[PDB]
Amino acid sequence: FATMRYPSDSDE
Repeated sequence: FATMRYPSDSDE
């Protein structure tokens, strides 16, 4: 399943 991390899982 895709993460809902901060800012995004693989942006910064």
